[PDB]
Amino acid sequence: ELSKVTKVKTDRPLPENPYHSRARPEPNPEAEGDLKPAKHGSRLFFWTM
Amino acid sequence: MNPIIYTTLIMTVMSGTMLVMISSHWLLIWIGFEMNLLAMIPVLMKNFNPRATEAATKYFLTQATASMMLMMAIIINLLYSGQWTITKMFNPVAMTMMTMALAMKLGLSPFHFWVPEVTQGISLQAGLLLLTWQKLAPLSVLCQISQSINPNLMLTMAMLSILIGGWGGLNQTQLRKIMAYSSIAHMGWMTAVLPYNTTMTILNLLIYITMTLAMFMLLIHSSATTTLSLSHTWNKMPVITSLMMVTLLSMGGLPPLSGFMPKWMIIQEMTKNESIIMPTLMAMTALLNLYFYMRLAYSSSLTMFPSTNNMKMKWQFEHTKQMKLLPTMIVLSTLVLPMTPALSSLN
Amino acid sequence: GRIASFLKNAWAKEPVLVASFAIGGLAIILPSLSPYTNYAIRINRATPYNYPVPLRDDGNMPDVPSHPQDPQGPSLEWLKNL
Amino acid sequence: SMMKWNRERRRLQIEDFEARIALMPLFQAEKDRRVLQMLRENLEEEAI
Amino acid sequence: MPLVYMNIIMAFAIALAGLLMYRSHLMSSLLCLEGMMLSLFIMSTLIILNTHFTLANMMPIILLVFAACEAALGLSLLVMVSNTYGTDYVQNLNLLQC
Amino acid sequence: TMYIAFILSTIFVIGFVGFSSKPSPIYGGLGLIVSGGVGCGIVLNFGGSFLGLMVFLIYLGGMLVVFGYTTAMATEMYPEVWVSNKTVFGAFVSGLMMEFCMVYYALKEEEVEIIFKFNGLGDWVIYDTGDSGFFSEEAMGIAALYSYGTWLVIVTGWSLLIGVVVIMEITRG
Amino acid sequence: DGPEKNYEKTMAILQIEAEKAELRLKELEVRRLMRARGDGPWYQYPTIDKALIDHSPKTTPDN
Repeated sequence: ELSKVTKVKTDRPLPENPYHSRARPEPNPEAEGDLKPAKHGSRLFFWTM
Repeated sequence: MNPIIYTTLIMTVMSGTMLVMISSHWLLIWIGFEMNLLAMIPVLMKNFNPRATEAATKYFLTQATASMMLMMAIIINLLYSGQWTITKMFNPVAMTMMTMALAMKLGLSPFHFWVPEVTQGISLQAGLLLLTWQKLAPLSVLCQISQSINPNLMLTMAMLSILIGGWGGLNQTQLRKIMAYSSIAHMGWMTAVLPYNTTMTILNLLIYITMTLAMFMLLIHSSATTTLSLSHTWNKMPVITSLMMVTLLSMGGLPPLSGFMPKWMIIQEMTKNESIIMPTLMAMTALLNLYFYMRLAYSSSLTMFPSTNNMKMKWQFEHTKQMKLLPTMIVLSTLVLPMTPALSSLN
Repeated sequence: GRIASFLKNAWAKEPVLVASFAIGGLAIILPSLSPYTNYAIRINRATPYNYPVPLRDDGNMPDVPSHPQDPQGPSLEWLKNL
Repeated sequence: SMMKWNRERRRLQIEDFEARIALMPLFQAEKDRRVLQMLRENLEEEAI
Repeated sequence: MPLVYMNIIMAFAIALAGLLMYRSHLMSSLLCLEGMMLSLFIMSTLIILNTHFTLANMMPIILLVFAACEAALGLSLLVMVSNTYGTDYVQNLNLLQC
Repeated sequence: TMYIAFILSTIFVIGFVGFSSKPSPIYGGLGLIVSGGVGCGIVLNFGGSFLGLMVFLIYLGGMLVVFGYTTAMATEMYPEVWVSNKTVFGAFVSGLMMEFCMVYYALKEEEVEIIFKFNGLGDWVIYDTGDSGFFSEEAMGIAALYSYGTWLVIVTGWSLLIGVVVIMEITRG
Repeated sequence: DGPEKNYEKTMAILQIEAEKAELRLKELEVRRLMRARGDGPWYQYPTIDKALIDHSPKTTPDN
């Protein structure tokens, strides 16, 4: 019975940033539009395709 | 050794390598390396010989030292970072120690000494396994940590590997020792581009694996371990020695054979990184590898050494064993240069 | 039939091994076929090793017990009966 | 017999843990106050 | 780092130096190799305990097991070599060259 | 007794020098038993009771006892101490001197730096103020191996079994 | 065949090859920028996943 998790109705405001964390960095640009064939294929030296 | 036991040991070696290539925890990678060593020693000593025992002891000693240094580096990285993931190492000293250990596992010079001795001691099958499959796990670990790899140290080790491999191969007469020194040189080539582009290392590794598989299988088919014993092959099976000539030329890298692909792409990537002196020296030193390959080709098929009278009896009988992969491996290791744009698949 | 004779022969010649296989075999089959295994799990979870960190009442948690000892919340009566 | 005895032992262990839990907030309060007091004393003597 | 960590790392270095600088008996080299494993055990244990890496307290045990396995391997190789030659001298391992 | 851990670590280094001097196997084995016992003491001082007894029961109890077993059956050596022929004596003394130089540069100079940075403060500082309650952090985490580390258990067990197989295959002649 | 055929073919071949060269240089520059900044899809070395972190109430209040 003393081991049961209990509810507490406190008046103290819930800490907005308890860890005092710094601003997280902006994510890298995610994906893009559709895939299209390579402009000239494998442009590896003499290969044309 | 019972065949079931041998299959279990081979699968254990493979599983160790797979664990090294599958794990995300440093401890598990070290565990995989330890499993590889444990299941590799009996395979090396499948045919009980004093030379085989000496080779096994030397191999165990070297790999054990490497594993000790690797675990020490892992522990130091844990101490300075509290991380177990196989990512950017956060301590330079640990990075250096780990590089030394992994190079010792690969056989890069100046940790090359054990490779020729162990290769000569063990059988051709064990030599094949040691020089092809055992090269996968340390290369995988190096590829994963390539970002943290000190370019100077790795480049020095790779260049020394190429030089020493060529020089050692020039003086050898035993086929296994020639193969081992050539392996050292090829590993130098593989690790040279590791700081720059890992996919090129993967490409060189695959081509090297195919070439070494073909060469070792041809040696096993001809059952020859010395230059003269291979020279006798022309009388019995000329096809095998001619295909050996082709594979040797590919190992030298002479175009338009497959061996040109890895060197070409490696030079491309190194030049893209504004390094011109290093690749030039690399190719100029690979000329020595070409020299000993050409000497072997001379003795094997380009010229005909004297044979023995007993060869007549061997002429009558035909090889019973059939290595299924050998034809495909020969083709893939000789004629694949028109297929470089397939490099993208590796990415 | 043939297996039955083998077991009799094995116990006649190597009784120690036969007992070892039987005890080991039961120690594997019996656990799955036992109802108290579920209880054993519950007892381990029941044991309050760490403090039951209270949660802030938001007004929409009827089940969660906001009191020392009232009907809301888990009960250990099952263990008391055991 | 060992089954019954061990179950009773588990019940007693749960009871003891409940006593610990009941006394824990007081100990936590004392611990935090003591730690902060020592930190403040160290701060003052460090200044000096 | 605390001086204890320095001492343990120095112990690992000393054992490595002894292992790399053989004298006569291969048994002595194996002793140095196992010592290094002990030093790594102590280092990892202290690190895990101090960091309270509860889930990683099993790492030293796994290290210990694998360490003793690779040792069982070393000893087995040593007795094979000794039975062939008569002693465990490192100089006996000379058939393979280069 | 505030620097007991440092004293133990120094004795650990001394024993490592003793067996790393590659003396007669029998004397070396002792150089390792002593160092192993010290290391167990250090681990106990940090609170790793189970791990401390682990090395005592397995490493010192079994691993080093089988090592001694081999040295005893294959005995082809002339007994000599660490302070015997100069090859071992000089190495032992030089190792001790290097350790002592490190110690002096560590205590007299607080921020000693050879390859890593070291602080001369007593190791007691690094200890963390915390309570585990009715817990044995070491024991609980290690027991979690059977619950959390199922994969580790599988791999380690397979390695052990294949190790038995390998040992037999190697020592079948 | 007529000379104009070869003329047009040469024009087409020149355009294709020049565009290839432009793309190759462009690729080299893009690769250098991505590998020096890590702001593109390439050279995104892995980092620890935040999903592994457990935010459940611990034993000690000050985490």
